Order: sequence, then C-alpha cells, then structure tokens
Amino acid sequence: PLGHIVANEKWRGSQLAQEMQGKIKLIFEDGLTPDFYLSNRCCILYVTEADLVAGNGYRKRLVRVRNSNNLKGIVVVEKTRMSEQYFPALQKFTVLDLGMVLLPVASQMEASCLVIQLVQEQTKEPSKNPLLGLLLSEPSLLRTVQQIPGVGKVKAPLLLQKFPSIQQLSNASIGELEQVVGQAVAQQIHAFFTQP
Amino acid sequence: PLGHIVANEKWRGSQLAQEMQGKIKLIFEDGLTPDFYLSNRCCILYVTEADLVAGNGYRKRLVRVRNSNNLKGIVVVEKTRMSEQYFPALQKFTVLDLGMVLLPVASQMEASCLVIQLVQEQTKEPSKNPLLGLLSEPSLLRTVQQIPGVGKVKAPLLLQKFPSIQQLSNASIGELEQVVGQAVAQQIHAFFTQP
Amino acid sequence: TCILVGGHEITSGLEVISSLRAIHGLQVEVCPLNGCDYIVSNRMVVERRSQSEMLNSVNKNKFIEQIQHLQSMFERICVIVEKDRERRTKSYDSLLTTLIGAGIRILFSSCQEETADLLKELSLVEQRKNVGIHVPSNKSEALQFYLSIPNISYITALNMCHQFSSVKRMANSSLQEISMYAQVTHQKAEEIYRYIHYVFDIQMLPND
Amino acid sequence: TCILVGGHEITSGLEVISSLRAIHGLQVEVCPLNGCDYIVSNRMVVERRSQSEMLNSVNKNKFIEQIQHLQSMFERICVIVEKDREFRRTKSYDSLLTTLIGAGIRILFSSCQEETADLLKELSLVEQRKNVGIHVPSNKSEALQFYLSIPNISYITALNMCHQFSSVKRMANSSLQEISMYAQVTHQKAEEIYRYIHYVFDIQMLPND
DNA sequence: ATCCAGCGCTCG
DNA sequence: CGCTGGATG
DNA sequence: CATCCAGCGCTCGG
DNA sequence: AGCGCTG
Ligand SMILES: [Mg+2]
Ligand SMILES: [Mg+2]
Ligand SMILES: [Mg+2]
Ligand SMILES: [Mg+2]
Repeated sequence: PLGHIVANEKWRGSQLAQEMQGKIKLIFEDGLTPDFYLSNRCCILYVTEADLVAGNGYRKRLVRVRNSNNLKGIVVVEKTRMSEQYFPALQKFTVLDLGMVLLPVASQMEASCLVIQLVQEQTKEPSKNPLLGLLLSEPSLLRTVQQIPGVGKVKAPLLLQKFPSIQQLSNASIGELEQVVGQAVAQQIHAFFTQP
Repeated sequence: PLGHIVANEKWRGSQLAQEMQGKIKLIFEDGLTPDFYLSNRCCILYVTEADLVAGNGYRKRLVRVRNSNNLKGIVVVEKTRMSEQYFPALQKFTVLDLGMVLLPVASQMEASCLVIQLVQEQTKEPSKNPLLGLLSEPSLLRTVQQIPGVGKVKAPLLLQKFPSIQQLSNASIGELEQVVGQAVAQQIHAFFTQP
Repeated sequence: TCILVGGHEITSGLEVISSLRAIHGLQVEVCPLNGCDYIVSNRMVVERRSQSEMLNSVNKNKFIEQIQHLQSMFERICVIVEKDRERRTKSYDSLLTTLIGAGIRILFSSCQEETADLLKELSLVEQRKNVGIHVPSNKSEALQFYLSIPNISYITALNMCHQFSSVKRMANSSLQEISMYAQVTHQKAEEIYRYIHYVFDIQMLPND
Repeated sequence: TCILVGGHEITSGLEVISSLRAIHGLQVEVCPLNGCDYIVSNRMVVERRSQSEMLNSVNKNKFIEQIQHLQSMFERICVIVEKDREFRRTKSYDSLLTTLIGAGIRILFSSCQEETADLLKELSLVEQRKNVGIHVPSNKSEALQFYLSIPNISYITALNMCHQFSSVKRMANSSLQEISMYAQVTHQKAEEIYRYIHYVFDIQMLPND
C-alpha cells in the first residue's frame, strides 16, 4: 500500500501505534504472523522484552519469514537493561545464522521514529542512497614507479615514456634501462623486478 | 699517560697502529693481557676474526678484566661476514653476562677511528656529555582538565579553591557545588571515588 | 584464523585486540592499515564505531565516505556499533537505514569483549567461504609497490607479496592468476590487470 | 613476562613484534606509548634504531633529546642498533656511540628483526630477575589519562597506578612509600609524584591574560 | 683524481 | 644531505 | 512552570 | 569551528 503500513491487530492503540499517527497511516489486520509490512516484500518482526526473556519462542516466526520466498524480515528487538544479556544470542541467530537485519530499540517510542525512517528509505530511490549509486592512471603510475628504489619524481616519467606500462617496465633489460637512467639506477630497477 | 695509549707489543706496525700515527701516540709494552689502555682504569680487549671463529678462547681474558678491581674493559670485536654468526653469542656473554661494553668493527681501519673517539670522550669532562649534565601550575591545569566536566575555564577555578590534587580529591560534593554546578560536582566526585 | 587490526585501534580498542588473541585464539596482527579497522578476510572488512560516533552528525558524511572507500576494496562491509565506555536522533536512524539499503550489515555490541566475539564469529563464516587470510624481511620494497596499486586493500597487497616470487612474475601474470594468487574477484583482478597493462601517456598530465 | 611496544613500531618492526609473541612466548601488547619503542620493565626502556638512523647526523641531536626524555622516566636505557633491511661509519656515528657509553647507556647490535626480538627477550629475563617486571592483566579509562598527565612518568607507571589504586582519591592520599611500591617507581620518582600531588597551585605564577 | 649539480631520500 | 655521473684537470 | 540563550566542554579537522 | 548540555 502507498504511504501506508499494514499492521498486526495486536498493536491496536499501543504506544507504537499512537506515536505514528499523523506521520504515517495504519491499516490493521488479523491472522498476520509478522508485526508490520512496510511494502509487500518487506516486513517487520518486533521481538518484545517478554519475547526475549522467555527463551527462543521468537525464532519460530523468524525462520518462517526468512524461509518464505517473496518476503524479507527486519527484526526490531527491545534492548533494555533487563534484556541486554539475551541480545547477543538473538543477534547471532538473526544476523549471522538467518542473514536477516536486526535493529535494537530501548522502547516502542524509539521504534516509532525508526520505522518512519525505514519507510522513508524504502520510498526513496536507490540512487539517492550514496552507498549504492573512471580515472587517468597516469598519476597513480608515477607514484607506483616511484616505489622502485633509485626512481624519484624526475626518473619516474622518463621510465614510463620509454617503457609505457608496468609490465613493459618489469620486462626491460639492464641495457634498455641504462639508456634512460644510467648504470646504477638500472641495476636497482632490474634487481627490484627480478629478486626471487 | 697523557695524550697517549699504552699498547700490547703484538700490534707493532699493524694497520690499527699505522692509522693512529700522528692522531695519537703508542707506548708499546710486553706481558699485557689487554690490547690497549686508554687511561690507567679503562682498557680495550680487541677480539679478532681468528679469535671469534676458533671458539670461546677470547672469554678467559674478558673474565679477568671484569673481575679485576681498579679496571674496566671495552671489548672491540671484528664483525665481518665470516664472524657475524658468532657475534650474538659473544655479545650475550660480553654485554649481558659480564656487564662490559662491546663495540663491533668491520676492520682495524674502523677500530682506529673508533678508539680515537673513546680517547677524545675520556679526555672530555663529564658535563659536556649531554646525557650526564619548572612551575607545576601548567601541568596541574592539564591534569585537572582530565577530570570529566572540567575544561579550560573550570580547571583554574577548582585549583584556586582546592589548591592541590590531594585537596581536590578530598573535596565534598558540597564544597565542589560552590565552585562548579551540581552536575560537574557529581562528575568530579564520581571520578575521584569510583572504585 | 588470522585477523588484521588497524594500528589506530590501540587508542580505543585494546580489549578488542587482546580478547581476540587470548579468548578467541586468532592470530591477531596490528598493522599500518590506511582507512579500516578490522580486515577479517580477503572479502570482509569491519568498521567499529561507538554509539556517540554514530549519533554525532558531524561524523555522518565522513562515515559514508569511509564506507564508499571500503566498497571499492571489499565485497562485504560490516559495521559494529559498540556502546560507549563508562539518546537517539533522526540522523542516527537515517544512517542505519542508509546502511541497510546498501546491504551493509550492522551488529551491536555492549563492550569491547562482545565486539571481539562478533569479530570472531564473522571470522568463522568467512573461513567457510574459503576467503580467509593466509599468511605466515627482504620483500619490503615489493609490498610498498603493491600497496601503490589503486583500490586494493592491505591484504590484497600482502597476498601479492607472499605469492609472486618476483614483481615481474606478478606484472606478467594473467587476470586469472591475479584472481587466484592475490585472492581477488574477477572484476578486481581485471582492474589490477588493466592497471599493470595501462599505456602511460605523459601528455595526459599537465606540463609545469 | 610482559613487554610493551610503541604503536609506531608496526611501520618498521612487524617481525620484532611477532617473534616476541611467537618464538619467545612473551605477552606482547602494542600500546600508544609517547616517545619510546619497547618498555621492557618498570625500570628499562629499549630504543630500536637502524644503522642508517644512527649514521644520519640529522638524527643525532634528536636522538640525544629522546635519550634525555627517557632518562627522566627510566633508570636503565638500552639502544639496539639494528642492521638495515635488504654501512660506512662516520665520526658522528662513533661520537654518538662514545657519548652513549660515557653516560652508561647500554648498546646492543642486531643484524635482523629476529635478533632484535631475541635481545629484547634476554633483556626481559634480566629485569624479571630484578623484580621490576611488568605486572598487568577496563572501565578505568578516565583514571589512566589522569595518571598519564602526571609529569615525567612512563606509560607503565601510569598503568600501575590505574591497576593498583582502587580510586584516584586513594592514589592522591597515598604516602611516598605507597606510591613507590604500588606504582613501582624509585624513591626519587615517588618523591616527584608525591610533591606534584601536594603542590600548592598559585594562579599568580601563570600569566594574567 | 677531482668540484659540483641534479636527484633521491629523509625529515620537519 | 650522501651518491652518481660528468666536466675539468 | 516551561523556555531561551550563553558559556563551557567536547570533538573534530585544520 | 560546530554541537550538545547545563543553569
Ligand atoms: Mg525471505
Ligand atoms: Mg623510489
Ligand atoms: Mg673490572
Ligand atoms: Mg575534562
């Protein structure tokens, strides 16, 4: 749905549902295993303090979502002082076993402001995400060739004029080198490329 | 002796003795266990390539010198390509067991120019050796600025009222509150008493 | 299992480093890495950031550029958001959602010991994808040369130094050899191969 | 047996560091030390210098100032002159060596990083036998930075303070003798620390501004 | 067999 | 600030 | 009672 | 130099 969130009935009038009002619209619905749906293919699995204290009851649902095709789960988990001891074990499971995204929250209040952002990010085009959306090598090659002992600022360009690639430079005889840089620096270059 | 080196006979006309000519004077002498004497109390024990290849025959003499009172030995050793493998074992012995100074040389030529310096250093007064010869206020400002809550401005106010680190450390929250806010007082108090 | 740590981590990560050695039994080497915290495998780098660093919006664009640098050299990037030693913003949530949308994995840690634990777990996964670091003085000039190659990581340069008997042997290698010996992707071996075969032209530079 | 290595040593000492761990079985920690290479004990620091660094007369005065700084915090200073990786002597080089000898700075010579690590280990053993070795294993981070701010004390001295005093207040109320024993410093050095913590600050000793 | 000039290198 | 190669003896 | 700046500590990057 | 917190 557009500009909307499909929600599980159980969040009717919760602090989460309350703080999202006006910011974002909630279509409630029954029989849903996941807590929310941001789009058709991205859902949320809210794990509460109660869920995490009890044991590994939360996991059943997480397994279903990951093993569903046509669907991805974002797990949001209540990381309090009470629960923090159980969080490592959950995160290992959620992130490293199942491969799913996990976001801790102190409270439902925080999960409100977080879920608004996830929805703003989904709606955003992938280009305007800076971690989704060619050069002259000449400058780099000067610096690479300057790592050869004997070769500085002045000898680097002279060598790349006669031997125009690193490969050709690497294959150059002492004789060919002597013409450009003289006997000593020729030996240094030759030694560098061939020392086993 | 003055401006001089007492030397063992065996160095008569060696490359070492030759390169010291003009620079420094050599009084030769027989029956000496050590190779040279710079002063009456500082001597040299030259260990040659031959000495180091053979085994641990060199050590006997080193032990004598260390165990002499009224005498200190500088061991100079010929570190060539040949000898380099044996040098670790010597250095362990000379420097770490016996506590004596060890100086490697490639050749006698180098030992010439080295021994001239040792003699120039001995003759020098210990003051002109730079490795022989403040208000705390600025530091204390910086120390007190390591206390969380306390920066440039609060540091001097605290040291005006609690003029030493000790007194600052013993200040009550009440005494702190007069100088800084209730919050920064708690930070300071917490810092000094947190076990 | 080997892991490389940036030298800068000794100013804030001493318990991470020492746990990794002691508790986890990894070979841990502190290295002069330029622009990354933990190299966990040939494919995976891990950035470690305190909550405060993530909250501080002054750090947002700098972090994003750091992740962009790391994207050119590594296929898998993980951020570990570590709780500060002894309050949440839109820009913090915004950064997290940005990272999610670019498939940058996020992990949360309450202390340096737990960071070390995550680093170890991440180490294990990568070992099972046969992209782990395999390493053990006359090859020092060669390393600095390989590090000069654009958009390659320290471990890629190290692999080159370890695997090619000589620099010439490296520069005459095939794309496939570079892929295997330097332990890089096809795309990445292609970038290295093009670089080494690139025909320098002095007239592409300015004069004075 | 523990040894602290300056972080800067990873730019030239990687085989020293890893030998120490692997071959010699020391606990080796790479630390943000300010102005020294190897802290080998509470009393002993080791400076590592290549032949080239020692030959280069541009480095002479700077080296001597380095040794002078180290003299205010350490009783035993060793220089290891390590051969450059794959040497003509100068007067200035010989002059430096003779200077160091005359001030009882111990000198050792090494042909490679492996041999440097071996000397560092031997030096570690001697010091262990003088019961001045480093004894260490951290929500005491503020406290460390405070102790490091104390003038003319080394990183290990500040670490000892952090480890041994339950609180900063306990440190600042300690006797000279306690500081000596807990911080593992000499009488003279404990005296300098005690005077510092009891020093009566006077704002009028600073400029007005 | 010798001054120096240009360069690479190190360092601040 | 040392080293190399080259112009000047 | 709920705010609004202003001064400060802190971090960061020149 | 810009940013968050305290009276
Ligand atoms: Mg799925
Ligand atoms: Mg070069
Ligand atoms: Mg004696
Ligand atoms: Mg402060």
